[PDB]
Amino acid sequence: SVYKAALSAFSQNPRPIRLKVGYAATPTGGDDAAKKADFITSLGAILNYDQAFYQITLDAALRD
Amino acid sequence: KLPYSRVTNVTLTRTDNFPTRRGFGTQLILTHTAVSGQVDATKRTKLYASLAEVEADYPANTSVYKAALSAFSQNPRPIRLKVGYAATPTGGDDAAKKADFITSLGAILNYDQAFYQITLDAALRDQPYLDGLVEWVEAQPKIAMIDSNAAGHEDPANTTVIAARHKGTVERTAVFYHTDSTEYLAASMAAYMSTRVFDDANSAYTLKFKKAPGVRAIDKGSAVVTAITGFVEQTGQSESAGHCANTLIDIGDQEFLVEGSTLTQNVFLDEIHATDWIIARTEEEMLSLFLNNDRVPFTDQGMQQLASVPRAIMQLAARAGIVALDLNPLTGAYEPAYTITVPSVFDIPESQRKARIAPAIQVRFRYAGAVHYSVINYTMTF
Amino acid sequence: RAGIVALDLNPLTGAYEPAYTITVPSVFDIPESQRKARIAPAIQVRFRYAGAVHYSVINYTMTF
Amino acid sequence: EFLVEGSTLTQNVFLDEIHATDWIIARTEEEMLSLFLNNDRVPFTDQGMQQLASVPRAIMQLAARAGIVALDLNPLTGAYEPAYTITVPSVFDIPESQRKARIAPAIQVRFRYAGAVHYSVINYTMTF
Amino acid sequence: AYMSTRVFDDANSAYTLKFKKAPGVRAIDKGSAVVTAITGFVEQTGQSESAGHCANTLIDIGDQ
Amino acid sequence: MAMKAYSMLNVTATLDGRRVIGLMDGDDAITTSPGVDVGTMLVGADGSWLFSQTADKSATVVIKLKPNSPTHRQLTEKWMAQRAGRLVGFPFDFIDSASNEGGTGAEFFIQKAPDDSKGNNAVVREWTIVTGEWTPTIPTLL
Amino acid sequence: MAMKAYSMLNVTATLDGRRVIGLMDGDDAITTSPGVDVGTMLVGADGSWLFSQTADKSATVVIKLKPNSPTHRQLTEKWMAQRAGRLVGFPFDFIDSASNEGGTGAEFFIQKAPDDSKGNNAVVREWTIVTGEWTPTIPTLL
Amino acid sequence: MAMKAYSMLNVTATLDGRRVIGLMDGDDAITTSPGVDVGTMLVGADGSWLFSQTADKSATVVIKLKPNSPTHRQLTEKWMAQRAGRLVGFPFDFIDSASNEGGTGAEFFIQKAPDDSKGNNAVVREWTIVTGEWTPTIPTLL
Amino acid sequence: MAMKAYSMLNVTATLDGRRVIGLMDGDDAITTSPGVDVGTMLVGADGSWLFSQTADKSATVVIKLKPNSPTHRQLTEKWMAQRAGRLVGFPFDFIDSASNEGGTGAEFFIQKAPDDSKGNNAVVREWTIVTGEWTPTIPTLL
Amino acid sequence: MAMKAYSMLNVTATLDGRRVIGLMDGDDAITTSPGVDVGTMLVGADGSWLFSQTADKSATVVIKLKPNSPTHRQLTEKWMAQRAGRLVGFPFDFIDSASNEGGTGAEFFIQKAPDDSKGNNAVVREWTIVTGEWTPTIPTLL
Repeated sequence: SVYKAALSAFSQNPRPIRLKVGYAATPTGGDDAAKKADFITSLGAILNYDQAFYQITLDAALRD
Repeated sequence: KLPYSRVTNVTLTRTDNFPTRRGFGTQLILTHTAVSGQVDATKRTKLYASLAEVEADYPANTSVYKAALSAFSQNPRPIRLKVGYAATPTGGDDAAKKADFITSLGAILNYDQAFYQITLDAALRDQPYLDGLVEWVEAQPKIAMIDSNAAGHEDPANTTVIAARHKGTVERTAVFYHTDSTEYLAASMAAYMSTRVFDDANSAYTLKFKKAPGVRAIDKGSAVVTAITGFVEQTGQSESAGHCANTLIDIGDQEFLVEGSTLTQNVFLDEIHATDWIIARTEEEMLSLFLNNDRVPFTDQGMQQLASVPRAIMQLAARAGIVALDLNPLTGAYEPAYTITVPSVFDIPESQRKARIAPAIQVRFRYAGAVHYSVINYTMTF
Repeated sequence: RAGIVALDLNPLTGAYEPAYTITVPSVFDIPESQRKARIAPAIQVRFRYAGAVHYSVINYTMTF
Repeated sequence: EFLVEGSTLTQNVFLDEIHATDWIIARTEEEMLSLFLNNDRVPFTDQGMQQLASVPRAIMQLAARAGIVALDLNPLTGAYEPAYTITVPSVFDIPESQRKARIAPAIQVRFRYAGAVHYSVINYTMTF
Repeated sequence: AYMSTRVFDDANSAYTLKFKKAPGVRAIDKGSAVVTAITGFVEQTGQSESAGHCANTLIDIGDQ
Repeated sequence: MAMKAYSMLNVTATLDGRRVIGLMDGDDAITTSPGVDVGTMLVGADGSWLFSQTADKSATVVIKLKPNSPTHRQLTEKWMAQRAGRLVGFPFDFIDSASNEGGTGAEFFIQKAPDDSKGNNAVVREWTIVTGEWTPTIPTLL
Repeated sequence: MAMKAYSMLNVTATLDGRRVIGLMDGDDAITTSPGVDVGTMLVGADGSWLFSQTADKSATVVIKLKPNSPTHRQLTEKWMAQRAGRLVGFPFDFIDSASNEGGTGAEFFIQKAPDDSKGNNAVVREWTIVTGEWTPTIPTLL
Repeated sequence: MAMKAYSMLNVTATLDGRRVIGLMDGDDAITTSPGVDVGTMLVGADGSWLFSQTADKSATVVIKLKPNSPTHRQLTEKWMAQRAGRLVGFPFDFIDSASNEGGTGAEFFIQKAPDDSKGNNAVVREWTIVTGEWTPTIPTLL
Repeated sequence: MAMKAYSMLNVTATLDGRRVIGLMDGDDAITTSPGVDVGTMLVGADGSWLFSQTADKSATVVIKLKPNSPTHRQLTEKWMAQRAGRLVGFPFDFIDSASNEGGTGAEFFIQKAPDDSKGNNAVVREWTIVTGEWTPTIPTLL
Repeated sequence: MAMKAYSMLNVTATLDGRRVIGLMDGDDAITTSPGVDVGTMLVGADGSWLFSQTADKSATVVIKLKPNSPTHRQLTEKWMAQRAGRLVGFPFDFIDSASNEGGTGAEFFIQKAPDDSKGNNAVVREWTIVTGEWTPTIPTLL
């Protein structure tokens, strides 16, 4: 998830700075993965700590 | 941290908003369809603010929305459109008689008298009872206009048509003829008619004869635009050789209104609008005069005090461009444009002095013309 | 002058309305019995608070 | 090897059009914040209303330089038409009841998106 | 410290807000939707007395 | 919305956020002049003509202030900031509420400085600022 | 048709269709001046002479307007149109009805722009326009 | 500490230790002007712009004195000292106590000299001094 | 499609794909001159004559840029690329939209380099480029 | 990091460790010019062409100093050191902080010497230095 994507992220010819790492869907989607109600609540609990990011990229998991 | 919205609020939408542009009068759209949540026989007239606030009427009904969309589409926008409820009965129990329609109209003024223009659409088109409205809008300080969708106007010989049976006899209505599916009265009336301010200098739109609508297309024909609009090519406008109406023709790629919204042979719409503005201004100023001063005595002293209102409204109107410029057209010699005559109360007996109703003040005008046609000769000598 | 009192304009209409008025009772009628206390009647003053701004709204309609 | 289709989101909504508008919004918010903190107070009149309007009237000017706003020409005709207009409500009429909330009315701004090019056509008619 | 050091006899010296002011030396608190229970402030419409307690917290939005 | 009488009580000017208050007496207290002429007509020896249009959209503004005005303090701080080495824009914009006539700029710079005259009475302090772009606003209410 | 007294109520000026209304006070509100001198006399060291006539038939016009005049709005729109890149003629023509004195041009161009001075009272706004050809009309009524 | 009315009785000027007393009548008795313009805007043929800021922080001061003033004696001694060959700074500094507006310099030099006019009444004597650096003081009391 | 007035806002120049933006002030910012004379007339001692026409279709172009212009960065990169050893064409072409006057070339080369002058204000940077072929375009709109 | 206005207060020059301070007035106080032309185009009698690129990467720099400047002392010591017989490089390098435009060299040598003019006022002292290699730095901030 992190390194195999952050390596590409920090690889542009001009480089960005201060990449942000998340913790949102630490629960495996939910107790019942068929319902997304746990995922929305997981997202709702990550803004309150910090609202500085602008782009959301999920990778190596949560695919489709 | 915390979002920036705690101190501000910035949106980003995709719509079309137009300037406020206050005006003179507001129009009324009366039909049979009712929403029963706001208009059910308790509020026969309802106000609005913009197309967004239009929720009660269906966003695809033919009468209200398909005309209000055109009405709110002028490059400067009018405000506070009024929606009616008048002919909620389907004309009448016996549609052959208009007696129910006149009574329906008589029951909508009492709720509210604020509108100035009457536009009926998507229904009541060329219906026989509709003639009652023509009878009712006279002896009344309003303007009502009917946009027929199709008729035998193209033949200048028939008489069964609206503008044919009534032709030069009515002075307060006009027919915005077009083809079907075009709501046209709303496009110009109360969209361009309303958004004019007469108190400013040179703001007299005497023509209304060369004006573009919001969004609408042209009709077709070259010698058939003489049967309609009853306009002679060069000499003038003949009432016998056509029906006086409007069609929004185009000459270049430029599509514009034509014939200047006449009502009779040579009675143009702006001449009615300006006089109605003068009347409705003098009434308001007279009202604002009994309420400020305590009392107006019943003598010449108080008589000139009442005369002071027209003597200022005429002065404020000649600046706009409605009154002629103190020159007799016959000779170009001197002649006053407007004169105000005040009766002398010195002789009026006590018997009629106890009514507390003043005698009548008289005012004289001189209409200021316009131009609708030009002639050039171009004589070449070589 | 400081900016505590409103600027002589009625917010309802923007028409004229005095910002502050001072009313003084007339001593011409006060009897001798209450004139011997050496305590003056009451003067009344009218304000008009001058507002401020804590929040802003912008719309930003884009036509393309 | 290069990216293709320009990162669309719907039929013809490209990513940069979203990014630029988000930048404009996040810039106006910061500038508005930096305005209550410098001056002590912003009065509730037209005088203070134009003072708040001063921020978008500068951000739009700074953005048209970048190349996000169209260049004051109506594409339909090539005639004159303003690229951006800022409308400010008049506080002169707002009653005291809603004047006590200390929340200003809304300012409106009009854009004109500046296009780009993704495709080209040439004809090459040869006469010999 | 800021309330005292204001002179009202001068022109335009009316600090009606007291709503955007920095302290001498102190740090911020934390929370995004919890600064509504405290300070009882509605996000957009206004300030509701029922939906919070009216107080002050010295929040930060930028680094400010 | 009648075109009311002109008055200095409806003209608003903003210089880097804060307002401008202390202005000297006179019919000209804030004057903006364009950089160069809009164009130039060239007529040849035969009678033909050709007009040339410039790309210089720049302007200068002159502000006259009393010796005791908070704007004077702000400007004399900005001047010292520039002298130290810092260089920034400080946008300035002014407008008339009666006819929406005026203009705005995004990045200005102090170009001139006043002369400190003491004498027996108060004297003007004139500041001259220069922009690289200047956008006037079209007077929509005539 | 007697040669009546002069009056500003009989002078008509047209700028791209619409009239000119708001004009400042003074004995000179619309002034047109030719481009260059009509000719030049050259006298040699012997006493002979030779006159030379120019082919430059061009003129400039100066219009003074109040800060609140619809012509000011029209001109400030035309100026922005030119700045954007569009370039057109907008013919201007003016005449006096008492003596048919005046002139006309076919294609003008904005050459100067006014200075936005606010101050305590109203100030003039002067616009300078330039043509490539200028045809005066002969005063036939003397 | 209200911003009191302006008065010449609160302005203090010091020239090499001693004060300045004898000053002529007028609204301008001590005037300081900067050396050169603060900056210069250059706009190219395409419409771009570039501002240039100078490093010249220098000023000149003009003092007007009566023919009978001890400062005149001090200055006419300093002038002769310079003419003899000695060259020194003699710092000058002046300020207004009502708003802390003014400035100071570290090393000045006599640049001009007055004209000795006798005539029928008293005439001004103007001295012009020049510094290499001039530091204004920021008016903190507005 | 009237022959509008000349303006620098309708002249377009392209240097290896990207545009040219930062140009110095003056009546000559992009100037192209041909290599040699078109021909040569030779008249003998008897009076006969013979004209000779050259096959040298080459040109040079001079571009004047501000010290802060992205084209300056592009050119100073291309110069270092040439100094390293790489040699390529980088076509340059420029035109006026009002009359289709201008020209194009297929392979240019940096021939001169500017002088880095700092001084007190901004100074021009002049680049001189040379082509082996130069095709002008015929002005079809006169 | 906006491209701020140009100013001499952000240009830094270093000559063998120590800075350069005393510079004369003018728009050109430190000027660097390349050795020879970058290339040469040769067009034959048939119309073909061939471009030739030089390997001479050398430059000269001209510095203008006041008669009283520590850099003048340093340079006049270095000149005497060269005259004595010692020969070394003393690298010189200069740059602008606003756009990273400038250059550097590794080993310079004094090539010219100023003329000691006394006269009535101060006069320039011009030094000309020459390098065998000169590497410009690419302006990355445009």
